[PDB]
Amino acid sequence: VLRDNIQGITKPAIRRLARRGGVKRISGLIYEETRGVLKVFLENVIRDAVTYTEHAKRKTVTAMDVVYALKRQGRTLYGFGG
Amino acid sequence: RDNIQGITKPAIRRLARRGGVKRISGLIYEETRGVLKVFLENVIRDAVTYTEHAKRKTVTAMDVVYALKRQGRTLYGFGG
Amino acid sequence: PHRYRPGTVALREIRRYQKSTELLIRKLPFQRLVREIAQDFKTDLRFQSSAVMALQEACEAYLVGLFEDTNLCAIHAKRVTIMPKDIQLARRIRGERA
Amino acid sequence: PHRYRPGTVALREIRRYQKSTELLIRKLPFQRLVREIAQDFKTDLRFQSSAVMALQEACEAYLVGLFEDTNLCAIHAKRVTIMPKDIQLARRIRGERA
Amino acid sequence: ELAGNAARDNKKTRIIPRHLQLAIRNDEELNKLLGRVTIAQGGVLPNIQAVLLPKK
DNA sequence: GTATGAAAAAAAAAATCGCATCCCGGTGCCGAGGCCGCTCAATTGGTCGTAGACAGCTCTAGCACCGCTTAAACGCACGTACGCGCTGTCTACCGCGTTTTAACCGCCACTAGAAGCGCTTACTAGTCTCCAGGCACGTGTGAGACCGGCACATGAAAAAAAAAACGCAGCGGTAC
DNA sequence: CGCTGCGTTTTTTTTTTCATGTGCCGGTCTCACACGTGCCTGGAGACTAGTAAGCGCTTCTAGTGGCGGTTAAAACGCGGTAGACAGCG
Ligand SMILES: [Ca+2]
Ligand SMILES: [K+]
Ligand SMILES: [K+]
Repeated sequence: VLRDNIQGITKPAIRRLARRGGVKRISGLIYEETRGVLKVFLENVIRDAVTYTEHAKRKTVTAMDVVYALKRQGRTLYGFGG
Repeated sequence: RDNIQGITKPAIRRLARRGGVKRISGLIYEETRGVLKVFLENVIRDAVTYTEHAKRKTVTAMDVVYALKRQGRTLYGFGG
Repeated sequence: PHRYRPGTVALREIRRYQKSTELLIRKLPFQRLVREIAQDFKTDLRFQSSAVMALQEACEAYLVGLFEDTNLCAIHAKRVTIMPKDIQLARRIRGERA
Repeated sequence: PHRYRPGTVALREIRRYQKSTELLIRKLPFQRLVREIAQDFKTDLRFQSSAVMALQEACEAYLVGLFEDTNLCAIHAKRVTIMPKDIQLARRIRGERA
Repeated sequence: ELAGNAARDNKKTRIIPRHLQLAIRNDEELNKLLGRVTIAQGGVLPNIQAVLLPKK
């Protein structure tokens, strides 16, 4: 019902990420640039994940699909069934 | 010996030129010599591990291919 | 009137968030995104709550990783503000793009 | 006499070496280095001519690819010269050093 | 071994991920080994670049 | 006396000049392209056995609401410190021409070690039966977060006090 | 008129308060670690058997010197220019 959710990654949330980043000062143009890179990254992982879901004739995406996806993408996550 | 200096200034400049580098600080030359040595050391290590495990006293192209593939620097046109 | 000088809170804000580990994106928003993005690949999907969370951990870790690479590029150009050009440069040297 | 202005020989030295593929390090120097570095991990080793050339074909590919990244960093600093603090930034973002 | 000391320092009895993060990232070898490994609920080692600090 | 006008210099666009890079053939040599007959690895065909397709059944866990509560997001406002462009100094990095060196050739002769071929043994996969390790349930007690009260080092402000442009006044000098 | 210094008014810099977020102490409540119990499956035992692999011997390749010769390539150095770094708005 809200077809453009990329926005829900709110400026403050991105600021905080950037803080953990160790960033002191943030150009305004960033947020959108970030939102975009986020979108790509999620898009890429979730594609591979759903591939894995679909390959197992499941209608439900599992935590393991997301790990198999993150491992392929070279982006390996510990603590969900690794 | 110390064959690292055998990677003359003009050869590094040559590589940089393929790299599309217009201007080259004098420091670079020795730095490059450092990074190169790390790279050879690392590849050769794993290469010679692959040799030793086959028990050969001769290092093959396939040793070096296997290494490069491990090291994430896959090579075409020497086998494998 | 009492106010802190530009980039003083910012620095506190760093120390705060570097000491902690909690996800910094409000969870519902993030979840909604993920499903919006799942539509692009298969209609009427469903997600294990742990899957959604396994993504957010991944994304948040990536972004925080980028901004560190990003932030060293800003600093490389004797700056302190991070700018799209910096991310662009970082992704470039990473291999995320041409 | 006549002489070309600082840079215009370089630009050519680029065009030349991009359009070509000959290996740009002297073959024998390199090979001595390889055996120097190999004695570390085991003495009285033997190499197939090809196996040396496989290494030399990589080292050169790598260094070339590095300088490319290096150069984009130097340029990021509104410079044209490459310097060590450009290599190091590339290699950090690449993930070769900490 | 290293993470268990992490949890002392922090005055905690149970090991949490963050102790694992602080354990791994602070050891050079383990960190080479876990180079491409995200550690859920692990966060980042405190680091602030010098140029960003105030001069006084 | 005064508006005026042509020299200096600056900046710029064009034509020697020469310099290095592409196209035209002609020369030759070497490596790709292709056949030869030999070897094993692909196929043919049949049987034995299991992996997985299938339809149910079970219950999980994923969805989706209700409806307070609050925290976080959002949205303004005022100002500061950072980004950014413009300049001008100096030095370091390019360009070109001596002098030095060592690589790349096309030979040499010699040996290891690679790489293949056999024969022998000890090492695995493969049955089955039999325990116990290990996991999915249900219980409980304690670490740890959470809350709120502390001194507490702090950077931001407020309160004095050691300098740089501003008046304004005293005074010397100098032509007239 | 022009200068010159010297009391003024402001600016810069110092010293002391001061309002803030810190991380620091010690009492309550929660649900997550840890235990445990009982059941079941997957490891162990042991013996069978068939084949992989390791060692020695057979050959012959392809790797390691080594020998000069010529040349292209490095070396080195000098000379100047444009680009790196600081400083101003
Ligand atoms: Ca508190
Ligand atoms: K379910
Ligand atoms: K051989």
